[PDB]
Amino acid sequence: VLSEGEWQLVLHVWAKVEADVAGHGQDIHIRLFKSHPETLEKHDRFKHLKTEAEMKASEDLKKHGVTELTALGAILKKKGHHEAELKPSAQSHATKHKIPIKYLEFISEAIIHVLHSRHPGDFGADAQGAMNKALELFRKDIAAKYKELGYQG
Ligand code: HEM
Repeated sequence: VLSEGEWQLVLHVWAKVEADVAGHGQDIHIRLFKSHPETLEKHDRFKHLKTEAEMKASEDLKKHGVTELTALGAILKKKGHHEAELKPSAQSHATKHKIPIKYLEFISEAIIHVLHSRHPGDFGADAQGAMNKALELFRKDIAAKYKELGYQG
């Protein structure tokens, strides 16, 4: 469980993300695919994008990042009371996309990296620790749902 002050730090920097969801999402994916190229293989269409400029030019990939970050933002804003918001993504990622927990760690690391690169003044040690706690909680609850649905990845 996060403190009220930790949630405020999470939501303060998430308001900064919302000034450019699309660009944050692009940077997160580029970082994710570069640091962990195996994650690109889960995207049938995007895995054929060969350079960083091709990635930024893909409207499909840009729209996908907004879709992902909008769902994450809606989970974060429930400050842990997020079962109704989290369950549908747990379902699709367990039964259709098959995204292992390790890959959710990889993208959490990319989120942390991008937030620090774009928002250092709003992402000091305390802020980073709170965002890390919130993404850990997301992954913990995603993992429990994965199991309930029979997905051990
Ligand atoms: C913060 C973590 C993530 C969130 C919040 C998130 C959320 C979403 C949402 C809302 C969708 C669209 C609806 C759905 O199909 O469920 C989606 C689709 C998808 N996600 Fe995720 N996702 C995350 C991480 C990942 C990761 C790490 C991968 C792969 C490495 C991945 C692969 C996909 C794929 C393949 C789709 C289907 C896209 C399509 O065919 O258009 N997701 N995700």
